Amino acid sequence: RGSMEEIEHRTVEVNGIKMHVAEKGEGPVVLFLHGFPELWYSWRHQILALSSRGYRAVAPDLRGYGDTEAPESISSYTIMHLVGDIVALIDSLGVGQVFLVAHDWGAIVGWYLCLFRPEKIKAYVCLSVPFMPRNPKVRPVDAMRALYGDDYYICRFQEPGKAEALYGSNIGEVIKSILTNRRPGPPILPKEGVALPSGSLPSRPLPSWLSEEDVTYYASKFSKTGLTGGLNYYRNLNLNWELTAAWTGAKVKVPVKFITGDLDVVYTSLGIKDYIDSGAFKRDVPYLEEVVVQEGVAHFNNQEAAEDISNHIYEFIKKF
Amino acid sequence: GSMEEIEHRTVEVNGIKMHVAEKGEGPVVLFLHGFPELWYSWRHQILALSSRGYRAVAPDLRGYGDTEAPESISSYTIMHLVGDIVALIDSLGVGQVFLVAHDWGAIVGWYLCLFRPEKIKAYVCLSVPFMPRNPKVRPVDAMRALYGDDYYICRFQEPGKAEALYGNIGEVIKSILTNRRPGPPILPKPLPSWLSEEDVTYYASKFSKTGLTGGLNYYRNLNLNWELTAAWTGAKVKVPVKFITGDLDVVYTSLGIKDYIDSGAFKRDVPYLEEVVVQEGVAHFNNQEAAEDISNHIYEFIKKF
Repeated sequence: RGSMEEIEHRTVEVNGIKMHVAEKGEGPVVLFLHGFPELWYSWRHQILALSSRGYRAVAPDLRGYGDTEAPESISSYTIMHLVGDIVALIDSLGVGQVFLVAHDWGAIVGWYLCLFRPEKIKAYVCLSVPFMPRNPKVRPVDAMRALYGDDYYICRFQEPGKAEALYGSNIGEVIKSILTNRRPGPPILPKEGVALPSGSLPSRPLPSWLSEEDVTYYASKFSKTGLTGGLNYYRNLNLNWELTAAWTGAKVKVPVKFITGDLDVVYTSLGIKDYIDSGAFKRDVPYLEEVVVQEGVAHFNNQEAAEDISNHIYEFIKKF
Repeated sequence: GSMEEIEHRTVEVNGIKMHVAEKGEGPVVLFLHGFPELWYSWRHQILALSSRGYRAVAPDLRGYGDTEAPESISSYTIMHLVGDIVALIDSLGVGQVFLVAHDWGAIVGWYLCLFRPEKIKAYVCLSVPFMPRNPKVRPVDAMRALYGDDYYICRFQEPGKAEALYGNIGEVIKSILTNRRPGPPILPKPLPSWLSEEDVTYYASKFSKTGLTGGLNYYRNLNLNWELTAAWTGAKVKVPVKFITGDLDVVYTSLGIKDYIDSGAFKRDVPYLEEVVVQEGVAHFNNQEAAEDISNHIYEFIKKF
């Protein structure tokens, strides 16, 4: 395959914001949507690999991240804004459809993209976060609070400023510890006013899949932006719930290949594995192919199991 | 076949209590009224369609009549409104419905068709055609630029102001319902054959209870709706549609609308649009003013399905 230097970088105005797009290759578009707290850069291995197989790999920094515009208001980060961006981006590519690959928050954008404009998506490779049907009886954050308590990370992510302070008080080290984390189960912070267990321990050494140059690149971007843009996605969960009422009991009709590590925080959170194995996932996503569970892999599977992920993507999309 | 034979009930949909009026048995024909109307605006179609073997269902929309009116302006975005109607359809226990709508109800209807087309067999749309999202400019910003600050929708924006202005609510409704003036309704600052004082009194009784705030709140979300519906820029409606308008309708006579229809642009965005029906000498409230013809127009279309 190629080098990082052969990847093209550019800016496009989409849905009223300037978006950074990285891309390489010619052929059918494969569009990659990163998660939190990541960047287009999280897809580096897949960009090289898929372009080498005759596809046009496209990976933007999402709204609020990296070199993409970060609107000042929290309310500009609802699911409607996010999918709007990606729809505008797809239309800017001059193609009728794309193959879609996404991870974490990017996969949530990807699910609603598949619901809102399915004709734009030929097939979807979804990493980490499966479809989550809307629960009209309770708001999502409320439910998390009732199930995991006030210290569940997403609950603590809600108040403006706090999670930012909790982390940054060295963004390189903060990104590194987030990326190298392998603790399964729901992330439950200590009570407010108590130190994160992290700060008492030395920074853990890098795993094989993540280099210092990688950590340096991540840090260069987040040193400028901070985490606010990314955190604002979580801050719109309850509003998103109001805004998506029309998709209660909706089904995704795009073909999907779902892939997760078995140590993924998401997979090992209450309900998710049961949701998958009970057949509920398949009910909601009738053209879901056989689910892939990656032995001994944690949350950041596009990076940790980069080669296997590039392979799984190609083997799926070449079918269409 | 008698107003009193029409069933009334309350159903919990999308977190609000919704008053629902219905008659007949058979395939559902769901009716969505506009501003400043009620379930009552479909009275003649309800009787007519039930008399033809369909189950006619007509709610008061969010903010109207006997339906709950949430207090927060932000509870009236297009996402809430379609949310309500999707939940309503789900509560009926049938798979698909025939949809008929008018004015703001037609706008709800259009986005319903975009959001959940699988729930709509066919759509009979009155007065308001599909409007493709304009990414260059927000809708109220565009109205102010085109028509200035006294354009009615611009005046509706500031909370309380229109309410105070319209503050005898039945006379107010009477003047809106009988209006036939042409062109951009700009604000300052006898009854037609088809409308009776009886009808006026019903409307006046409900709006004396509710006020106009609920319905005006739909307009106060036009700009936010625009921000929230960017994912549907260039989207196409995949439901069969019959569009019907009176030729004196302010929408039909407004800038670019007749062109949108005649150029074939409407047909481009709604590829299964049938023959547009233009009713001569009919103004905005074509469901009431041409009750019989509208009823027959609905019957003849939905029987094809």
